Amino acid sequence: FRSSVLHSTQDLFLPFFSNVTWFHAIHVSGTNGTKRFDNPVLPFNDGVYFASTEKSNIIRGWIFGTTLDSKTQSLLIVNNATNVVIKVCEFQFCNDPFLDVYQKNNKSWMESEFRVYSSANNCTFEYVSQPFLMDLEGKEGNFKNLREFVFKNIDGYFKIYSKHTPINLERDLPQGFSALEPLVDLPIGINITRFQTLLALHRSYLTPGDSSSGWTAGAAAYYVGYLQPRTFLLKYNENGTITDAVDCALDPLSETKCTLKSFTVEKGIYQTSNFRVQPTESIVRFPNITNLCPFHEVF
Amino acid sequence: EIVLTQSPATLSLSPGERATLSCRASQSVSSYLAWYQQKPGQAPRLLIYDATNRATGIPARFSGSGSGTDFTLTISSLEPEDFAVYYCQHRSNWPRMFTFGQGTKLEIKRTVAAPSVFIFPPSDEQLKSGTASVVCLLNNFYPREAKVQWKVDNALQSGNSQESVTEQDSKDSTYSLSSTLTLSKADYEKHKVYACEVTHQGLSSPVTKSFNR
Amino acid sequence: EIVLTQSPATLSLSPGERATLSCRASQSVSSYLAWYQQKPGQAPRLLIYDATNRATGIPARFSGSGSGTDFTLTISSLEPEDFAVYYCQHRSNWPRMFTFGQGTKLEIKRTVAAPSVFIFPPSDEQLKSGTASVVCLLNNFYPREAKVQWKVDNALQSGNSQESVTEQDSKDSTYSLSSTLTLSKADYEKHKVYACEVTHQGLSSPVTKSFNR
Amino acid sequence: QVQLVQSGAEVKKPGASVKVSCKTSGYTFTDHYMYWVRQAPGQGLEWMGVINPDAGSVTYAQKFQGRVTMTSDTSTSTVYMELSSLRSEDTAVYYCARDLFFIPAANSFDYWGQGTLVTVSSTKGPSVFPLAPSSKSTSGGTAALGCLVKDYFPEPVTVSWNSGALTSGVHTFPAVLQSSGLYSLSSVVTVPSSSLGTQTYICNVNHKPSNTKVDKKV
Amino acid sequence: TNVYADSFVIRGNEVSQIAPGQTGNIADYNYKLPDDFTGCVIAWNSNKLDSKPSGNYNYLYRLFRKSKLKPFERDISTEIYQAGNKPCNGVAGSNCYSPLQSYGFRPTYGVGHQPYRVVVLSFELLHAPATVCGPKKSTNLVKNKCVNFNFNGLTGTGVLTESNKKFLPFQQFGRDIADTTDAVRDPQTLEILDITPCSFGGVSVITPGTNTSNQVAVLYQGVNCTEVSN
Repeated sequence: FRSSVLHSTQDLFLPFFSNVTWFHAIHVSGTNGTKRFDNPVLPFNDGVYFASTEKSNIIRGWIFGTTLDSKTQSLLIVNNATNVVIKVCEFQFCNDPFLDVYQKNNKSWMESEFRVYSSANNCTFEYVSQPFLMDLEGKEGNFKNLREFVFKNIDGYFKIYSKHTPINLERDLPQGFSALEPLVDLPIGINITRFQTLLALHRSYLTPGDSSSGWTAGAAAYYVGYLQPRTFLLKYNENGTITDAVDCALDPLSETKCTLKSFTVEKGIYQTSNFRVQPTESIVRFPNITNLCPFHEVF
Repeated sequence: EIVLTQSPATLSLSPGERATLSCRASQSVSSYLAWYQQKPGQAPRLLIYDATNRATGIPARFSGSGSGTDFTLTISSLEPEDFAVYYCQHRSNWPRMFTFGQGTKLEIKRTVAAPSVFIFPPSDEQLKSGTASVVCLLNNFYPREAKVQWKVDNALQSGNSQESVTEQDSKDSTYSLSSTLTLSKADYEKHKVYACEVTHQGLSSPVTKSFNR
Repeated sequence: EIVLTQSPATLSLSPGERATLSCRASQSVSSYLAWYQQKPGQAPRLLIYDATNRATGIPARFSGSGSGTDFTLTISSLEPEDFAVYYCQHRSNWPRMFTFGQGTKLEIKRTVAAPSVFIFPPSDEQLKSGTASVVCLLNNFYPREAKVQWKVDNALQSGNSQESVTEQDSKDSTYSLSSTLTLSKADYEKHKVYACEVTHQGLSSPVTKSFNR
Repeated sequence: QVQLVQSGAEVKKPGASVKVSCKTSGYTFTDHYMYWVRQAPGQGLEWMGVINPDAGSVTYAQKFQGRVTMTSDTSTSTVYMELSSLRSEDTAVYYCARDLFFIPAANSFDYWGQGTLVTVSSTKGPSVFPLAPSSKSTSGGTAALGCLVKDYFPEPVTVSWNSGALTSGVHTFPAVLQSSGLYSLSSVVTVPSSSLGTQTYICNVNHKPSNTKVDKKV
Repeated sequence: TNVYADSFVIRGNEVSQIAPGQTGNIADYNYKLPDDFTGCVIAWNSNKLDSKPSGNYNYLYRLFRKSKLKPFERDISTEIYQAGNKPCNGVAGSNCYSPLQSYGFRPTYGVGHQPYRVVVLSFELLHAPATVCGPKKSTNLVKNKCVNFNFNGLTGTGVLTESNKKFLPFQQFGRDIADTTDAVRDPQTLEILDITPCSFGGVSVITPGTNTSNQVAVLYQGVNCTEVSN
């Protein structure tokens, strides 16, 4: 806990103003037109910034892993209506990007329809948590939720962050600061290098939402952002929460705010870093060649 | 741990009389003691447990008693199926360090018999490989107490002889002993006289059998 | 390196017919192959080089062919001066690792001949030196395929017997085998019965010759 | 009837681990404790140690203290014992013994198994050599004929004479561990001197681990 | 490692019969405690819960047995007991007696025949690790005093006080702009406590000169005259 301090730390943070790989995996057409469901296998390095937007159930699952054929431990983080199904059991990994099927939102079947379960094998550890990570019932009527999950992998424990913030009607990506508090810090032993997501339609299907903010079948908001080591200056409020931060490596003004240890820089010249040119080429194959062979008189 | 030691270690009696084998300790084990019976060729069986009561499947001839630091078994009548090795074990309450002793063999008291001394030269098939082993036979004698002497050209040899003693036979209550002196081919061809001296209690004079190569 | 292996390893045919000996490999050696001929008592001579053409000083009866990974020699007519051992060698371009195989012996087939079994006891002059050699003679029989058994007092002997097989004679196309059992001086006086068992294809029953000391 | 079935013979190598099981029968493997005791050839019981059928609450001995693990299994009601880093002094016969009391208390051992000859040495093919006495070795009108087998580490051989037809006067000596690490014993039989030369005596040697059968005539 | 809790209701006059080394009619043919029982004889009176104005056909004593029972033995069989030379393959005759009988616990009976619930805590003392946890124990809370604090790993000393700061429910510790723990969280009551440095300072001896006199005065810089004459 810190109160009214300008603390600077070095950790795997998301760099400000970066390229977020947005994959609009939507499947909706009023004229029965052919459409594609996106599901790319993105490499997992230094973390991820999964931040989706749904109404009742669009994305439920954050299965990590390197090679999901026969030699990768499962990392299911599925959070259905019953409880959390976090499990690291090793088994025959499936390649199906869809949990059961994108259609068939009827509640006559199983609550989650675990069709990805191919064959169970010897397990290593399990974690059944009562507090679910997705808390939303759509009681508002026309507003969705904005959740973000920073899934970073450390040599010790596995960190998971989340925060709920209003995502009321806007035009572009929400430009607003929001601090992310950790929820679970379960240990991990598998060195994941790639990442995969799951999408399915839950049995709790609501009324037909003909409007854009209604039926969210073709409304996937699957975002992904890679982390990297970068210094960040954090300012804590009187309540102990973070109100804003700086990048410390994005703009020259950010480096001045980082060095002076203050978000307000006065009028003046401030020395921040030291410029240095790196060697472009490299001389190798040491000099002082030997004699030349008598290639003459032959040609 | 309490070093369970047995003083007699050899109870040679006759079938029909009474036997008293003792196994003393140091700590107060008046109520912490167990008695077993290990027969040659199978697993040990429970003879008397808790040293105060009788075990299950045990005849009435086995009677155990004792208190303090001196215990003994009071067998009513010895039987041919009773000659075996007995042990003792205490049951500590907190520290589970159950130890044992050495064992007491129950022998049979037959008549005094002289050991049949025989000597065997090494076979030709064994000399074909370059080794020589002289076998000296000692059968039909008392429990193993005599030592075998090997004299090669009036010189005593030691360290290169191996002895093998059989169990007590159920027919005549006798034993068998075989001494094998392992020597090389060159050392065997170098010497000529090889003798086996036997000095047993039943023999009034040491019997020495020798042969000429 | 390419392990040149020969499957038949024994080409037993009659002089006058055609012969086909194979020497396969793994790598593409269609244009990289050499054929030799080693006669007993001299140096190996070049039979066919490059596996596609004929060598110098080679009669027209030797014809070689083959391509890919399966090669064979096509001899026109076998002659008495052609019975020898042939080899194969590939010529790699960059890595100079010229290897060879095992060799195939070309022998003559006369008829099913029974081996003449003879046994020789050790002489008295050799016994004075401390050694004894029992020689079991096996002559006038097919190429070496039978094994010699030594029975001393109805006991099988192994490891102490040495066998010597001669080359194929050019007069009668027969072979000779001599088994010498190396024994010592004391190894012959104790034992009496010495037998040599011969079990050959040409014999309907194992012939055993023994003598009494 | 309560009978504890164990394994048979098992050989290993110095610096390894041997897995020996002892399955229970007759009683429910939920209330009676079990002990694993070692019986050395010529020596007696050496080490204690109890295994809990319910949980993994075990108690190893003080001599080993770490180089032994005793697991439990309620599925097939079978115990396990894995000794690590077997040396030249651990070759003995292991037994599984039950107790007369329940889980809390423990008095002594009542129900025992059958044994498991665990030895640590490389095996080798046996070799039979006869033992014939000299002409001056006939004392008291009797003669002894024997056979000396060697080069065999395990000792399952029952040396019978005339395929078991001759049993009187047959004495089978225990095997002695030579300096080379291989056991060897002799089996002699006392026969009258009048039968020498008239009756044929053949000692039968059979070694099951090596599948070697050699009939040696004396 | 693992404690076995065995509960059973017995008569009111056999509370001391179940003891290590005691030959009782309900201690020999029933659950017996051996001479190595390292537990307790914890019991209480149940004349209000197990009491009922009826025949009390729910409890028994199990006296009729062929042989003595082993310690910690639970006999589930209901075979007909045979005293001697009278086999009863069907119903129990005159010599044959049933091994069960109603234990009448009348509410009007005084001490000696009341239902007493006795539960022994058989402590299995097998030398084995204490399963999953060993110590993990906390004490009480002393405040307004410079003492040594060991709140979940944090060691040191200082005057533990109360702070009016609301920590977020994921943060345990608390620091300042000087990398010094200035606030902790009670791991028991989940309250916010302020850890302040222990009161220290510097002693200054005021001396008017040894040539004048010898009376001196001490000055404790940074002390409110509370942490130790005018």
